[PDB]
Amino acid sequence: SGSWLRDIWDWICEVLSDFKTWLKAKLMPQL
Repeated sequence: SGSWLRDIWDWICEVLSDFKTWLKAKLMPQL
């Protein structure tokens, strides 16, 4: 047994910050 639920929680924290940068990177046109 272990803390699999918590393991995904921390992983989502990185994806949450990444999603914010991913949206800005995709919205940024060729410059």
